[PDB]
Amino acid sequence: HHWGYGKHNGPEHWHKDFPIAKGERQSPVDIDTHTAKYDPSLKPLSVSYDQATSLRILNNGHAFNVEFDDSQDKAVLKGGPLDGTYRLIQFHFHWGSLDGQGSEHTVDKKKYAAELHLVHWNTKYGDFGKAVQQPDGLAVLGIFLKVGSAKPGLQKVVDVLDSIKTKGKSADFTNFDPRGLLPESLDYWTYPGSLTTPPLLECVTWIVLKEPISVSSEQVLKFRKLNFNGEGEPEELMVDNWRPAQPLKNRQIKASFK
Ligand SMILES: N#Cc1ccc(N(Cc2ccc(OS(N)(=O)=O)cc2)n2cnnc2)cc1
Ligand SMILES: [Zn+2]
Ligand SMILES: [Zn+2]
Repeated sequence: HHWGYGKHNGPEHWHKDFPIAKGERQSPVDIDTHTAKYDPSLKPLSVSYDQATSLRILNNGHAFNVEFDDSQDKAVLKGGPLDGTYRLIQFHFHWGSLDGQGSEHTVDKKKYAAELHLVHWNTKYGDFGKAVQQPDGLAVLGIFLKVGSAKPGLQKVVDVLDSIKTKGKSADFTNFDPRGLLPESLDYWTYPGSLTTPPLLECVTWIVLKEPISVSSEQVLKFRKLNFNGEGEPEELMVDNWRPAQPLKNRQIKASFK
């Protein structure tokens, strides 16, 4: 009974295998703009992706991930609420069965069509495996996707999905520049959280951008043609792979903007 996003192995059942699911700093959360607090101490985000080296794209049964070479201090994230440098290791999306839902975080209860997660790990811990065991081991940059004009930089990603439809499938995906997935502005909200899928470790400093990126309905539609299952098996479309908003508890969401 491996976890999943189904009615019988989904988010509501996760706590049985991973007790931390009911922890003090679980993600995602709803960002209440009536209560978010502007912190003038927050520094601007520093994103250096010019040396980004993508390797491949894979369907792991939970979503599709684009993996990067994090061997050298190439693509790193710093500044903002972070101390030290964080290396980019991979990115993936979460989306819905319809345009009206799909994002994990919400803003004043508003859901977006999808959410992009760029995962980075703190270099002071040596590797990703050790970083996940620390409260400040990871930094995930969350970007909302709204349906509108097409996003040029996302087309390369969308076109290759046809060849990785089933779980276990992957393809070489070199020379992809993640800079084409970023919005114009880097204003953001931040709070201490967790991974949104099991093991649900509370090792993440969440950085959610205020400005969403626009993608065409044609682009997001291709996300919905992927499958959770492996080739030669009962077909089960990959849709609604998002976790519902969790209790904020005693946490405060800070804003880098007024
Ligand atoms: N300990 C541990 C551990 C850490 C990450 C794992 N991941 C990738 C992943 C990254 C971020 C994430 O969090 S999120 N969604 O970005 O909030 C969810 C999953 N994985 C899944 N299948 N293959 C790899 C698996 C085990
Ligand atoms: Zn108000
Ligand atoms: Zn994610």
